[PDB]
This record gives sequence, C-alpha cells and structure tokens, in this order.
Amino acid sequence: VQLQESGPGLVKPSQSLSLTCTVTGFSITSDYAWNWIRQFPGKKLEWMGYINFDGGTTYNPSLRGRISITRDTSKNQFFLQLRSVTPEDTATYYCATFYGAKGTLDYWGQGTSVTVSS
Amino acid sequence: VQLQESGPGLVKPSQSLSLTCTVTGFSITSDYAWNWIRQFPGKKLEWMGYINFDGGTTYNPSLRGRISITRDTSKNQFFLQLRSVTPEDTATYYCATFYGAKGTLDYWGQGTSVTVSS
Amino acid sequence: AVLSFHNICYRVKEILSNINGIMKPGLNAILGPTGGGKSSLLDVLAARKDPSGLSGDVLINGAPRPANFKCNSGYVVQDDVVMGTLTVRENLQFSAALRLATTMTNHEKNERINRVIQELGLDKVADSKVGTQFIRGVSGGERKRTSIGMELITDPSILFLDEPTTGLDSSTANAVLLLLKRMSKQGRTIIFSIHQPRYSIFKLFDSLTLLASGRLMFHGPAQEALGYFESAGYHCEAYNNPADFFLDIINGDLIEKLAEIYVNSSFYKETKAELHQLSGYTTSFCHQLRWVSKRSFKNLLGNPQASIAQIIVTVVLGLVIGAIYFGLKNDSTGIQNRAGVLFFLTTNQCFSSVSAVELFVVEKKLFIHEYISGYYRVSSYFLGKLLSDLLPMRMLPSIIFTCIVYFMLGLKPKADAFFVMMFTLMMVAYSASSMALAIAAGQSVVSVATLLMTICFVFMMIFSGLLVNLTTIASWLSWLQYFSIPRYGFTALQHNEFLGQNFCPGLNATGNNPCNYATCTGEEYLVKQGIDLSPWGLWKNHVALACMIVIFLTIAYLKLLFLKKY
Amino acid sequence: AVLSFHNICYRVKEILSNINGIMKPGLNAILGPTGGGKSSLLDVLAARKDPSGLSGDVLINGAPRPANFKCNSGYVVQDDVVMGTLTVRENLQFSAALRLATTMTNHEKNERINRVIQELGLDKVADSKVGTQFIRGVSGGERKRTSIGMELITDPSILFLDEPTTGLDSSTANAVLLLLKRMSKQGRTIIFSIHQPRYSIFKLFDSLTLLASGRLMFHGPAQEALGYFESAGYHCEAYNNPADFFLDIINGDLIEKLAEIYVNSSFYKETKAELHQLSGYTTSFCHQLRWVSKRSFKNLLGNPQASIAQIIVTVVLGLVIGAIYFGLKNDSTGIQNRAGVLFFLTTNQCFSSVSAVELFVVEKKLFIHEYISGYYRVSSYFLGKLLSDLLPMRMLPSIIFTCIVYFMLGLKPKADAFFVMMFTLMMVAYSASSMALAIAAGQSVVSVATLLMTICFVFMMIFSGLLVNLTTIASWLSWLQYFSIPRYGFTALQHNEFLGQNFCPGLNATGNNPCNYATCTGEEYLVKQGIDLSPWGLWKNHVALACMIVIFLTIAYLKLLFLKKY
Amino acid sequence: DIVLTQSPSSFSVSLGDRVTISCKASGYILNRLAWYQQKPGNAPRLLISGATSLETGFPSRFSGTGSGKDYTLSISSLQTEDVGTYYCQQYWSTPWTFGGGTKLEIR
Amino acid sequence: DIVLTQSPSSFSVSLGDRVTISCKASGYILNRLAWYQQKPGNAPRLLISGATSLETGFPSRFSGTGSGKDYTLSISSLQTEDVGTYYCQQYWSTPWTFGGGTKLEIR
Ligand SMILES: CC(C)C[C@H]1c2[nH]c3cc(OC4CCCC4)ccc3c2C[C@H]2C(=O)N[C@@H](CCC(=O)OC(C)(C)C)C(=O)N21
Ligand SMILES: CC(C)C[C@H]1c2[nH]c3cc(OC4CCCC4)ccc3c2C[C@H]2C(=O)N[C@@H](CCC(=O)OC(C)(C)C)C(=O)N21
Ligand SMILES: *[C@@H]1O[C@H](CO)[C@@H](O[C@@H]2O[C@H](CO)[C@@H](O)[C@H](O)[C@H]2NC(C)=O)[C@H](O)[C@H]1NC(C)=O
Ligand SMILES: *[C@@H]1O[C@H](CO)[C@@H](O[C@@H]2O[C@H](CO)[C@@H](O)[C@H](O)[C@H]2NC(C)=O)[C@H](O)[C@H]1NC(C)=O
Repeated sequence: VQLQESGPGLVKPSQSLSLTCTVTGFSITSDYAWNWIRQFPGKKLEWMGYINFDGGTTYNPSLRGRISITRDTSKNQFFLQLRSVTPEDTATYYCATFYGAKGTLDYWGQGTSVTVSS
Repeated sequence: VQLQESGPGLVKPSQSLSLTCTVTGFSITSDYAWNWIRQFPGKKLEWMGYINFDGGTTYNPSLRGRISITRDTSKNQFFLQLRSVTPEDTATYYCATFYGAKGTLDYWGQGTSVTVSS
Repeated sequence: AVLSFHNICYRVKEILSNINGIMKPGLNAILGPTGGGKSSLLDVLAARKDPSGLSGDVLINGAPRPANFKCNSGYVVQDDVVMGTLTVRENLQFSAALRLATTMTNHEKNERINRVIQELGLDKVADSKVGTQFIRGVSGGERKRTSIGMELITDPSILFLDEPTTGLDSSTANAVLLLLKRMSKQGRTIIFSIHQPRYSIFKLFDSLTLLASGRLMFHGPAQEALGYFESAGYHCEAYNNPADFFLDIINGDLIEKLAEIYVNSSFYKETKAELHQLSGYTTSFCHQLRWVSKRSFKNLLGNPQASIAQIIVTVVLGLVIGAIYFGLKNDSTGIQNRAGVLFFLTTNQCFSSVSAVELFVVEKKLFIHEYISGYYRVSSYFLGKLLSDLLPMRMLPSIIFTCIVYFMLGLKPKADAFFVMMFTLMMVAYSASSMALAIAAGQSVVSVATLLMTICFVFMMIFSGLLVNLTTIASWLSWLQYFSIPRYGFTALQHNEFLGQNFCPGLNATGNNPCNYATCTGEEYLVKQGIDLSPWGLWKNHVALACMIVIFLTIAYLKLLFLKKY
Repeated sequence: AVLSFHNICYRVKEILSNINGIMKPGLNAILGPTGGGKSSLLDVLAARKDPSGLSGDVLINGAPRPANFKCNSGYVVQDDVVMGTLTVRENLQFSAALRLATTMTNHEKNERINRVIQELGLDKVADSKVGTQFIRGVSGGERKRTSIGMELITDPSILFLDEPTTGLDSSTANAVLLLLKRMSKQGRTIIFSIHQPRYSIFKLFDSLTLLASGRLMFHGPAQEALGYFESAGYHCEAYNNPADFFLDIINGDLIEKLAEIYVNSSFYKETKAELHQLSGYTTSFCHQLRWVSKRSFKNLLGNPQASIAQIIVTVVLGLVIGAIYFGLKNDSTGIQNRAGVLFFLTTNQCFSSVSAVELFVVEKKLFIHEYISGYYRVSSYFLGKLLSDLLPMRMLPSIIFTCIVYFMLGLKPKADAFFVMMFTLMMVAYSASSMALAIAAGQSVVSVATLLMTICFVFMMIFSGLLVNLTTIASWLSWLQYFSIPRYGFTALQHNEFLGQNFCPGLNATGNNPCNYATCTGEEYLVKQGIDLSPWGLWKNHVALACMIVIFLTIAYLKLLFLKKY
Repeated sequence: DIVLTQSPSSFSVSLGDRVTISCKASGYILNRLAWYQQKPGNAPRLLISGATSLETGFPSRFSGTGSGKDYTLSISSLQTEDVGTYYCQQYWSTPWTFGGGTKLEIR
Repeated sequence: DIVLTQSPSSFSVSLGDRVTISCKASGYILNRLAWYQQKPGNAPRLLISGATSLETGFPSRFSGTGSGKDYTLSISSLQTEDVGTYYCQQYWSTPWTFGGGTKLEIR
C-alpha cells in the first residue's frame, strides 16, 4: 500500500545488484504478491518476478539463474538480487503489488535508477 | 434491485399456483440469477429454485416435477408455477436476487402470502 | 508332362547338395526325415523358393520353366487355406473367378466346377459350410478334398502336394491317396512328400525320391527301393514297414557313407543317361477388387460373434455412459463432466481399434499362397479388404455412440454440432485402425503387435490434454504432442462443445470476468488448455487425422508389397 | 506286483464297458485308437479318475488299492512337467524333499538321487538347465528321461506311463523304450499306452491290451496277438507292421462283431480262470512351504526377461513421467497436473497387475499332477507362491516409482507424505493382483481372464473421481463407487497431497475466499470431489483395500481347493 | 443434502450484553456461510457473507468467526434494534438450506 | 510468451479532441488487459482493469472496448492533464508483458 525502493545507484559490471523495498501500511506475509519491474532507457517496461505472500517465487525466463527474490518478514522487506550484471540493464527499477483477484499491478514504488558502468 | 410479487392470495387444493415478480431498475437478462423462497407458518425458510440470466433453471429436489420458473424478457418478469398444490404449503412467497460473484441473496421482494384452503 | 531336375545347389548355408532325377506321369513321392530335403526340393520344383539360391536347371519336356508355371501348376498347402465360413460351392467359385479367363461365361465356369466337385466326391457336402470355431462344419477329411479342388480348376498337368496326409487319421489318409491314384491314371503327374507313411500307403507309389540332410540317397521306382538296400548290405526283417525301414537306416539302425553307395549304383547311371538325352495380369483390377471384397464380406457375415459382439458392446457401453453422465449441468462440476466424457469417448475409439491387428495377420498364409499362385495383385487385395472389413465396422460404433449419448447427456443442441461429433469420432477410429495395420502388416503373431499398440496409446494419451496441461511441458518434450491421435480427436470435441457455454450460475462473465482465477465460461477453459478459438482451430484437427490415415495406410501397403513371399 | 482288474463300468455316458485282465511284472502296453479306452483305462488303473463312476474292482496281489496307492506308484505325464529353468539335479531334489520322509538325512537322500541319475544315464547333463524359451537347455529326449526319474525317487513297484513316445522322434523313442525294458527286468511293472507304435517298438512288449470304443478287443501276450487275428479270419500281408495291422481291423481294413469274437476265445477263458483265483500329510506344513517357495524363487531368477523387464519399464516410465511433470507449480494449472499424475500412477498399478493372471494359469497341470501325487497341500502351495512370486514383484515397482518421481515433480516435501504415497501405491498393487488371482485361479487359458480383468478395470476407473464427479451421479448408480480399487488409491493420494496447498498466487484464500467459484486452496478442491478432510478420510481408503485383499485371496483359495482335480 | 443446525433456538438477554449464536453444518461448507436478520413482518436481510465479511449498512458489533463445520455469530453490546430471528444459510451445495432460526428476546 | 503491439507509437492531437489507442496481442487474452498512464518522472498508474472497467479517480472520458485480440483505448475530449505515455499489459499468461507504449503530443 506504501512501497519504497532503496539501494546502490551504481554498480561495477559482472558483480551483483541488490535492492530493497520496505512496505508500510500492509503486511507482506498477509495477502498479495510482491514484484519487481524495470524500465529501460528508451522506455520499455519489463517484468522480472514476484515473491508470493507465502514465500513462493516465480521469475521471468529471460532472466535465467540471474535473479532471486527473498524476503524478511520481521520488518516487511523484500529484496532483489540480480547477479553478474551486464552494462545493458541500466534501467529504472520499481517494486509493485499484485492483487491476485483483480489481476493488475495496483500499487507501485517510487522507482530507483541503477547505472552499470566502470 | 427493486422486486415486487403479485398474484392470487388463495387457491383451491390440487390445481396450480401462479406468482409474478416484476423487476424494475435492472434487466433480468443482464446479470444475476432470479429465485423464489418461501417461509412457512412456524417460520422456516425454504429455497425453491432460480432462473438464470440466460434462461437456464435449477430447482429444489424436494419440489420434484411440481415447480417451473419461466420469464418474460419484454417487460422484466419471472414467474412461479407451482402445480398440484397441497394444503400444507400455505407459506409466504418471496422473490430474491443472487449476485453470483458474492454468493448471497442480496435483494428481496416484499412477500406475498398464499393460503391453500377449500 | 515330365519334370527333370539336375544338379541343384540351393543356399540361403547349402541345405541341398546335388539332386538328379526325372518324374514321369504317375504318383511320385519324396520321403525322408524332417530336416532333410523332403520339404525343400518340393518348393524348388514348384518355384516356391527364391531363385537367388538356385543353381541347377529344372526342365519340363525339354523346355525350361516359364513365368507361366505358377499359374499352370497346382500347389496344395499342408494346412487348410480354405475359407471355413464359406461353403464348398463358394470356395470353388472364388478360385474359378480369379484364375480362369474373363472370356468364359458363368454357364461355362459353373460346369467346370460341377466336373470338379463330382470327381472329388463332394456331392453330399456341396452346399455345407466348411467350418470354423463357431460353426459346425464339414470334417477334416473333406477340407483336404476341397483344397485339392481349388487347384484343379484350371486343369493343371502337374500337381504339387505338401504333406497330403499329415494331420489326418489313418482311415482318412487312405481315402485321400486312393483318390490321388485315380487322378494319376488321367495323366496328372502328382508330386508329394509324406511324413512317415505306412505299407498300405507305400504299395501305391510309382516313384520314390529319398532325401536326408540335403543328399540324394535314392531315386527310382518305389518297388525297387527295398531290393536296393538289401543289395547294399542291409536286411529287412519280416513284418516290418519298408518305409519305416528306410528312415531306420538314416538313424543308424553315416550319411556320407550311404550317399556314396548311391553314386555307384545301376539306378544313378540310368538316371544320368536320361538327363543328357533331354538337355544335350490375367484379370483386370476392378474384377479382382470385386471378388476380394465379396468374399471378405461373406466372412464378416458368416462370423457374427466377432461382428455382432462389437455392436452389443457399443450399445451397452453407450447406455452405461449415458446413465452415469445423465443430463449435464452448467455449474461448477460441468467442466469436469464434459471434459471427462469427451476424454472417455476418444480413448475408447483408440483402444477398441486394437482388433484391427487381426485383419492382416490371420489371413497371412492365405495371402502369400494366393499371391504366388497369381489370383490378385497386392493393390487389389489391400483395397478390397479395407473396403469390406475396415470401412463398415468402424463407421457403425461411431454412429451408435453418438446417437445414444448425445441427447441423454444433453450436449450442444444444434444440428451441425451433432454431425461434427459423429465425424470426429469416425476419423479417430480410422486413424487408430490405420496405425494398427501399419504395425501388424507382415507379422504373423498377434500378441507382439497387440502389446506395441497398447504401449503407443498410453504415451499418446498423456499428451492428449487432460492429464498434463500441454502449455506447461518443457519445450524439448512439447513437440511430441504432434504425434498423438487422441490429442486431435479430443481437441476437436472440446472445441465443438465448449464454445457458447457458461459455467458460473448467477455470474455473467462473458462481457467481463470479475475476480479472475474463476473459469466461468467455455472460452476461458479452452484457451487455458491451448486451443485456438478460430474455426480453423477445429478443422486443423481433422486435416491432421486425415494425413495420418494416408501415411499409415501407405506404410501398411509397403509392408505387404516388400514382404518375403518365399 | 500284479494288477488284476475286473468288470469296470466307468461313467461320466458309459465310455468303458467291461474290461478284464491281469498285468504281471514285465512291460505292459495298451494300444488302440485315440477315442477308445487307451487313455481312460490307464487313469482308472492309476486312480487318476473319479471313483463315483467306477464300478468294478482293481486288486493288487489279493489286496485292494489303499489310499497310499498314489504315493507308492509313479505316474508320468505325457507332456513334460519338469521345471525347465531348474537343472536336472535340482528337479530331483525337489521331488526327493517332498516325497521321502523327514527321517532321512540329506546324505541319505543325495545318494538316492545319485542312484537314479546314474541309472537313467543323465551324468553328462546332471548340472545343465532343462530349458525354456529364453534358455538353451537339454534336448527333448532327456526331458522325458528326467521326468521318469522324478517318479522313481520313492522306488515304486508300479510305473504308469502316459504316452512315453508321443512327441519324440523315431530314433529317440527307441532309446526311451530300451531304457524301460532294462527297468522291467528289475521287477518294476511298467504299464503304458503308445499312439501307433512300430515293429521295433512292438517286438519288446510282454503283454498287450487292445481297446477301441470302450470295448476289450484283446488281452494277452503281445506275441500271440498276431496269431489270434489270423485265426479270427483275417490275414496279414508281408512287410506290414502288426501294430498298424491291428488298428486297420478297427477301421474296416464291426465293433460289436469283433468284441464278441474275443468272448469265445481261449485267451478270455484263461483270464477268467485267473481273476477268480485271486478274488474268490507325510510332511509338515513348514517344510512344504519351505520348498514350494524355494523352487518358485529360482524360477523367478532363472527367468530374468519377465522379471528384469518389469523393472526396466518401471524405471523408464518413471523418468518419462518425471520429465513431463517436472517441478509442479502452485498456479492455475497446478490442480490439473497434480490430479493427472496421481490418476496416472494409480491406474498404472492396476493395468500392470494383469500379469498376475499368468501366476496360477501356467502352473496348472503341474499343480494338479503334484497334488494327486501327494507332495503338498493346497494351503502350502497357495501361501508358498504368494510369498515368493507375488510379494517381491509388487513391492519393487511401488518403491521405484515413488523414489524417482517424488522429488522431480516436487510433491509435498515431508517425510511422512513420502511413505504414505509409497504405501498407497503398494496396497493398490496387491489389491489389483489379488483380484487377478481371484479370476484366473482354476482356469487354463490366459486370454479370457486377461480380457475380463481389462473390462472390470475400465468400469472401476470411471468411478475413480477424475472423469465423472462422484457427488453428481444418481443415487441408484452411486453405490457402485464402493466396488472400485482405483477410487480408494486415488482418494488416498489426493488426500495426502492437496492438504496444505494454495493455488491462486497473490490471493490468500485460506482465511476467506473472496469471489467464489474460484478453487484457490487444496481443501476446496478436495471437498468438491467428495473427500473427507479428517485423518480417518485418509485411512478409510487403506482399510478398504486391505479388506479386498483378504476377500480376493480367499476366493482365489477356494477356487483351487474346489477344483476338479481328476 | 447439507442440514444446518442452530441448537440454541432461543435466547434471553439484556441491552449492552454480548450474545453468541452458533450454527453447525453436516458437511464442510468452507466459509460459504451467510447470516440473515428477519424483523417481524419483513423479508430476511443479509447480515454477513462468507462467514466473516459484514455488509455495508450494519454496525461493527456483528462479527462471524467460523471455520470447518462450526460457525458462529457474535452480537457484542446489542441495542434495542437488534432483536429478531437469525438464520444461517449454506451456499456451497446446490439445494441451498437454511438453519432453523434463533429468536432473541429481551429480559 | 504473448507479445503486445502498439503500432501507433506516437500521436499529435489538440485539446477537446478524441484520440484512440490500439493494442494488439499475439494470443487470446480474454479481456485480461490493463492500461497504464505514465507522466514524465513518475511510476505508471493503473487506468483500466479488465479491458472495460475504469478506476476510481479518473474521469468518464476514458473507455476501453476490446474483444478477442483487438483491444483499444479511447480518450474522448482530452484535457491538458492527459498527455503522457500509455501502456497495455496482459495478465493472462505468467510472464506478464507490456506494450511498447504510445506517447501523446499536443499540436
Ligand atoms: C469397450 C470397452 C469396455 C473395452 C475396450 C476398451 N476401452 C478402453 C478405454 C480406455 O480408456 C480409459 C478409460 C478411462 C480413461 C482411459 C482404456 C482401455 C480400454 C479398452 C480395452 C479394449 C480391449 O482390450 N479390446 C477390445 C475388446 C472387445 C472384445 O472383443 O470383447 C468382447 C466383449 C468379446 C466383444 C475393446 O473394445 N476394449
Ligand atoms: C507400463 C505401461 C507403459 C504399460 C502398462 C499399462 N499402463 C497403463 C495405464 C493406463 O492408464 C491410462 C492413462 C490415462 C488414463 C488411463 C491405461 C493402460 C495401461 C497399460 C497396458 C498394460 C499392458 O497391456 N501390459 C502390461 C505388461 C506389459 C509389459 O510387461 O511390458 C514389456 C515391454 C513386455 C516388458 C503393462 O505393463 N501395461
Ligand atoms: C452479459 O453481459 C453482456 C454485457 O457485457 C451482454 O452483452 C451485451 O448486451 C448489450 C445489451 O443488449 C448489447 O447491446 C451488446 O451488444 C452485448 N454485447 C455482446 C458482446 O454481445 C450480454 O447480453 C449478457 N449475457 C446474456 C446471456 O444476456
Ligand atoms: C492468510 O490470512 C490468514 C487470515 O485470514 C492468516 O491466518 C491468521 O494470521 C494471524 C496473524 O498471524 C493469526 O493470528 C491467526 O491465528 C491466523 N489464522 C489462521 C487460521 O491461521 C494467514 O497467516 C495468511 N496466510 C499466510 C500464508 O500467511
């Protein structure tokens, strides 16, 4: 219901990328699915994957082995861990919320920009 | 959304019983299911059957062969036709509305009393 | 007519070495142990073996054997190849129609049959059925008299009999051979091979060719065979069968010892001084397809208990399915019951089409004998048996299932949906039967092809769309769903039936579905399985079943054409 | 030992009339045509027929035949009942262990076998396998020598041979009968019945009993049979087999004409003046169950290609199912794939348990011969073959399927859910195999019981809960769901696996389900099918499969106990 | 079918008091339970849907907390306008059955 | 997967004018289509759910009328506050794909 990304805004190539979305106003272990969306320069949205309310996860097949989403139910956080990063995915990363019964990405984050350079 | 029963308030035994519920404010061929409920003296409710928005019907198995529900989509009416009537079912007949996605009998009629005597 | 063979070296392993001798018109016999040359010399003399192994020459009256020899000489199989469900009159009419010329009148051919059936003595059984498991028929002593008459229609000058007494009783076997001795006085050279005869049999012969382990050990008159072995160094006791005495010498009361005695004989040199005196289709295609399809249909009627029994099972199971699934509801259970009855109907048409294995397997020895004898082509035997057996027995259960269960269950009450279902069940019955013929054609046992059909069906039936969702399989397995007959039949019945359907009562979900994960209309079910909603998404499934009929009935044709006929 | 039978009138139809004669110690033979009394008198003289039809008396040395007669006389079957997968040493040890007493030492019994196997001349093949389809074994001339030795272990005074030469070659059959003539000089009365002997066979006999159509037509010394029919009015030509001459008289070169000639003989009155001179378990239960289960296990090892081949199919199909259903998802397709793999696993355990038909059907003629001879009880033959064949071959595929597919598919990752699935697949394999034995026990053909198993399975599999919803069937059919084995196995696997499951991602529906008609948790699926959610709703299905094992293995026991053994 | 049992067929309470109505089913309903309130002389009126949710137009004194086969209705601190007859309906299986009804009273 | 095509990648309109945005899918979506509006510098915002419904907080000038594979968005009489980038998402299959986006302009 109120989402907020945070993380390093720059990263060396082929190491790892870590983000964090802290949810306030709702419990992430209660109802919805919690997902990550990136928007490239030359704007095209691209879905990455979600973690469920019960810990199950599902990722985009174009990000094979490189993405993993974990959570920390003690303080309502879920994490993006994108590893071996190329300089092509210098996108804007969002955390969003999926209703399930409605089917649409209802709530969105503010959006943080990640630049992959050297 | 606004239902109203009408019909004969007295009927000879073992002939037929006819009621009519005229729906205003909503089209009966549009969305819901449209059903009949009776309440006996010594009050116990009892579901009789519905007609769907697409003309399909479903009746209570305790009223076997004796009930049929028809409709008249030209003026938003649906009809109860209860035949070979015993003097035991001198109940109060209601017409109601079933949401489908919610599952409950949401809107109700005013209720008309039928006495089966000679 | 005189056969005169010389220096035959047949090979597959040389199981014949060098065999000489002439066969004058009379009653010629080929004795010896089983593994020797008594069965191999007869198939060489009758051209029933492959000429790639043949070495020497076989001569008739100074002229070699032409390609017309198999049509002008009669060969008689050991076991009966007669149609036991036709009568003795009808079996001789089939043989007369496909071997005699088309110039002859039906008045002319029926007199030729009346000459044969009077000569054999089949007058009291001329209009009786020959006999099957389910039919009381003519006894085994006159099934052998019938099959001789099927080869005497063209009046051959040379008869070849293969074990004319094996399988008959002792009193029966004298009645067959006394018939043959009367035939031998007419001028017909009779050449046969008896397993262990008796002296009542041996007293009738006119020549004897004794063979063991591919070596000629005697050839001459059969009366002089006893006096030859007495002068070789052996002695026959009193009350001993001389034909039992000859195979007693073979077993050691050696083969290279006794074959060299025949080379130093007065019988070998008299034979050698005779061989150097001499040495030094018919029928149109439409007439073959007329009579193959006529006999194959009388067989289908004369065996009711494998034809009526499949109609009784169709009606009874059609009423059991109609009672369990009596009128279907448009509720939460309505998707399950429609997808389950349509899955049962397509996988019943597949597993009940395993009886098509029996079509080309039971008739194998009768196909091979009649093809070499020159009745029909492979093309008119193949088409005439699809037209008569496979075609009407696979139309009828597809009509009876659809007429019974469609209005008990209450499927989509339109006239075109009734006939698409009848046509979809009919294409899946042909495609599974053509696959059964593509495996069973050429084989001679039922039980291996029956198992291989069943293994292939249970893998086609995982990939049909009920057990596993076909949109979820990995991409390196998901190409295997194209090789499965129940997928195309069950997609075309689900497309036919789930179109205008609603399944959530009280919820109009065809304009918008509130609260998804619901499956409240029949298009939502059908896209979720992976089925196209266009009208090509229906008829894609029928042009894929029609292309599998043409492929599987061409594989089944080439397995009969390229068969080992010898 | 002298048999002496008198005035036998056996009935089922009186196919024996009145037969008299004694059988002194020597080499006695019973000739004649097939339908006569040559096979029926031998089963009366050896007590292998029902005494309800028997009329006259059969006497031995002045004393009647006791109940110990079947144990003290050896009867030898026509076709070989030897275990072709055991060796000649092992087949004689099984016969020695269950017929000799338990007092004898294993050193004493092995010397008794070494006396037998040296007397028969089986020294070079003493440790070779007898032979099967899949095993090159000892030839058919020494399978017959082996089966004589299985009856000479207890040293019987009277041997009964049933067609000792039918099925053998001509050189082989003299080697068997020259063995028997050496046995006849030891004092063993040998009583046999040959189909159409030869003069090399006929010269060895010591007595002859000629029978045709249930009438005694000769009994006396076999040398005087020729001189008897010469003095009756017939004539034997030179070079004729006298044994072929005798059945020639039967067929008319009449029966009531020729049987009355024997009454007016000097041979009948000499027999009649002899009969009036004379007239006027062993083993414990645990020892029988030890040796039946030992031989039935060596057979299971000595036939790998029907035991290894079911483990190869289990591993290969376990990997194909694990690849198609590789790790299952908790999405909209997750209910379909779990309900479809668990339906495939229970109906595979049913249809692959049709090979249990072969258990009591192939061994039928060996069960009947060894029960009459008095080796074992029906109770220890039944339990010793369930323990050795049915028990380990139905545990192993239920373990191999569960170990392979459970972690590829990603089923419920608990330790108790792993073993309930292994135990549920194991109870449905026993219950379907016990049903196959309850139908096949007593029968002698495979193909009728195999079809009747398959018809019953496809009706049990409609009522299992995937094709039709069991809560929707009419109340007069819905009692038939209690008679189906795949219902109880598929309810117990669905109960095991669908409990703590969610299937709508992003929707917590286990506290409340917003917008019904959704099926978003595994309890909603499971109640909708009609499955109880209590822990008795799981184990109700296992006490109903255990009660069907006990019922079907009691029907299978009573069909062997009440079998026609004669 | 599925029969619904409201064994407390009556009550006797006072104002401001907490009363609890129980409904027992003969099968698993899986939270497909509804509650109805019938004033004397009127049609029944929907109170709770899905055994926990409450309808717009009712105070937050009513609550349903049920699971499995045991479902219950709680009226905490009842007013005068809350006396009536309370029914429980299942809408899981297809012949929708009601409970017997329970008639609140005022001491 | 299912790819979503917005072939009119730009527009050029004026105020009070009716503009129409089309979205084409490579599979049957069955009204599982959503529309998003992204102002420059903000997260996307949900506009339409289920291809016809409209979200609380938007005027009744937006409307979606699609069926099958052809879905469309209509902005009748657009204001100044309606210029932005419009995306179409499918949420039928499991890798949720968006459209390419179409950027409205003002002549
Ligand atoms: C007709 C039916 C009773 C027997 C038929 C048949 N259906 C099947 C359908 C199957 O789908 C499964 C059902 C649920 C999902 C998948 C699976 C197997 C089968 C079989 C066996 C098959 C067979 O073994 N061969 C002929 C035998 C006909 C016959 O000769 O029997 C009579 C009584 C003597 C006429 C057959 O038709 N069946
Ligand atoms: C093991 C499998 C490939 C063959 C097995 C078997 N599974 C079945 C499962 C079925 O569920 C259907 C799936 C959708 C709904 C119902 C239906 C039928 C079958 C059959 C046939 C059965 C059989 O006819 N024969 C035995 C033994 C054959 C054997 O021993 O195989 C070798 C190669 C000789 C070693 C058998 O194992 N099957
Ligand atoms: C279900 O609701 C839909 C609304 O989306 C109805 O369909 C429309 O009905 C209106 C009113 O007559 C027509 O003008 C439209 O042309 C209809 N649209 C379509 C695509 O057909 C529909 O009638 C309702 N279902 C039933 C069975 O009546
Ligand atoms: C789904 O929602 C339910 C509520 O409807 C959650 O279950 C309750 O959670 C609260 C808070 O932890 C507990 O106090 C209750 O005891 C829980 N009730 C039950 C019946 O478990 C549940 O946690 C949610 N699902 C998941 C996976 O978290």
